[PDB]
Amino acid sequence: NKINLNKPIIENKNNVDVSIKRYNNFVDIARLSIQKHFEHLSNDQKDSHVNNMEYMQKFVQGLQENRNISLSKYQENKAVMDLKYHLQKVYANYLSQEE
Ligand SMILES: CCCCCCCCCCCCCCCCCCCC(=O)O[C@H](COC(=O)CCCCCCCCCCCCCC)COP(=O)(O)OCCN
Repeated sequence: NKINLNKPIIENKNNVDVSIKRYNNFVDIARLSIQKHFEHLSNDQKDSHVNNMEYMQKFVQGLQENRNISLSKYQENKAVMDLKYHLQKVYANYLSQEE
């Protein structure tokens, strides 16, 4: 139940959405999961990852396989955007910690 950042990114070819309830709950889980990964990163790493798109994609893709849920392409891109917003806030809190 861990994620491998060494797997390359694959095109999501599913165009059948999961329900909003499943999508939101998934995003909740993806949020905390990448938060824990990001918080364990070193200082210089969290600087290069906060806005790293490929990093969030690899996370959304891994999490889909592991949780055996298949988002649609559109849902996967929306989930990545969401993880971005979340990471920015995690990072904000970390920076003010450091202060
Ligand atoms: C496609 C685009 C989609 C984008 C969607 C946007 C949707 C908005 C996002 C949902 C809104 C929730 C946002 C909460 C703020 C997040 C920023 C804090 C994240 C964070 O790192 O806090 C960790 C704990 O989490 C926490 O529990 C702290 C959270 C702070 C909550 C802020 C208080 C607000 C009051 C709540 C009212 C409810 C509002 C009703 C909607 C602390 O880090 P750590 O504990 O892991 O460890 C390190 C400590 N040493």
